[PDB]
Amino acid sequence: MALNLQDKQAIVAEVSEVAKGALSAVVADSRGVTVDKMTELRKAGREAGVYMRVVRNTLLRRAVEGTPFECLKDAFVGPTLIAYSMEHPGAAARLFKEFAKANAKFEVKAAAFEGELIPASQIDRLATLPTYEEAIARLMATMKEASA
Amino acid sequence: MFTINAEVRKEQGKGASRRLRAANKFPAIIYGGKEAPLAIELDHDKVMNMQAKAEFYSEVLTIVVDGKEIKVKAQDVQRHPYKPKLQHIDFVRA
Amino acid sequence: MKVRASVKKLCRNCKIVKRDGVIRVICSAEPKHKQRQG
Amino acid sequence: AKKVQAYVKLQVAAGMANPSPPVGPALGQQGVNIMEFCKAFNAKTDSIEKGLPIPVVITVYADRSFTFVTKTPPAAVLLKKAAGIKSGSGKPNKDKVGKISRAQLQEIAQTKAADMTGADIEAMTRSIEGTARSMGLVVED
RNA sequence: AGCCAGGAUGUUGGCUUAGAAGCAGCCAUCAUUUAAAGAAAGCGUAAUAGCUCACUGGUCGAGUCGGCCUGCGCGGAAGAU
Repeated sequence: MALNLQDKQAIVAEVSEVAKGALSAVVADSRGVTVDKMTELRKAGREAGVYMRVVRNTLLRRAVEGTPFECLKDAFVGPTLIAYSMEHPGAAARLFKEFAKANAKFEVKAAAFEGELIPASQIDRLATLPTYEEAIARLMATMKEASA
Repeated sequence: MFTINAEVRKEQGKGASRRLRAANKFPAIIYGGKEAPLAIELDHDKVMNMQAKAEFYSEVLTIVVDGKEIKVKAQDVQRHPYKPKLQHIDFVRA
Repeated sequence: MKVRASVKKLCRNCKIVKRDGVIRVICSAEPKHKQRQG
Repeated sequence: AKKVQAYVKLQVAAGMANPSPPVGPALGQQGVNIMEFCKAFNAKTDSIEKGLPIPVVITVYADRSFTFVTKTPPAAVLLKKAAGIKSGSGKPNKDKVGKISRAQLQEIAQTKAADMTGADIEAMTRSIEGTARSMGLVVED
């Protein structure tokens, strides 16, 4: 541990992501291996670039230190180990979906999908955050509904 | 800025000094300028800690005696011959 | 057993214990290190 | 990939999958088949490049037939066939004598970006510098 | 303090040696991915391998660490009617 001019940096990035971000997931890394986070690296990598950071911060004076500002409901998701996956550019994308599909392959756990702060609930794996750019599905029925 | 507290010595001598030493205090003296030399006691423990630091001897120190700040510099210190202890201190007015 | 006037921790594993008014070094790792004061 | 079994990586040949002195029977004998290493590995070898070392990992357990998998080339040996001196040194590490290229050490790391944790594409090139300065090769950036 | 994890790369540093891959030595004691990982403190070996350790991240959730001064005690302490 340093002093006080190093611990704040972690919170600075935490608050920055917590505040300036979007839909976020959780990954209780109780025994993180080497491919577990490596598999997420590629998953997070797909999303634009390096904006889907996922550090192993579950301290009350670390990841819970930036709860007073934004995401003021991580006090219940601060015990044990909670790897907050704060997003950035875009919205929810397939983060929650991917996480669920990545946590269903026995990748440690995620405290029963605690969830971040976006809607007005808590734990709810929804798949209504996937399509958000598709605009060619309304041009498949035009050369088949003319003859009849 | 080291601030020492001190009391003026009623009785001086060999026996007296010994007694003082026994009771976790130790004698000391101030001398310099026109003013007469002032004999004082000091609490030992407090002063030893202070004197561990090398800044104690170089800088000016403030001795408080009868509610009066005298500014002095540590001139010489008698130490006990085989213990971490102070027999006596010579302070010079500054 | 070494029985010595001077008993000491000889390694990280060596622990000092007093039993029945006898200082003893007991070591989990090395049998040679186990000592007694006498 | 989430679970692994057995793996014996070794610089083999891509031109002809049939060695003896280097590998041969030592490349597979504990349930592995040496007859299934020259009918599937060569199939996915005539659609890229063959001749340089190609580390391979056979997914064999105890069901005879296995599943040949691919890999990637070493980044430390990437400054020999795509830089300058092949050895990369020549004398005891004490007097810098090696060198690299300022125009390279960027597109040579993009080829092996399937094994780099660096989220950013330029972040993977930062790790190459350290691998390109193993002995102390001074680049003319 | 225990408890759960890692304890990597260049790299097995070169030699001289029969071999030397942290661990026969002799010598340099550097750099990388950085949360952190000693060209390695102990075990281990034909030597690798393998098993620990250093430091560090987590759990936990209040005191804890080892010097100084002195009091009293313990061991050191076996003899012949």
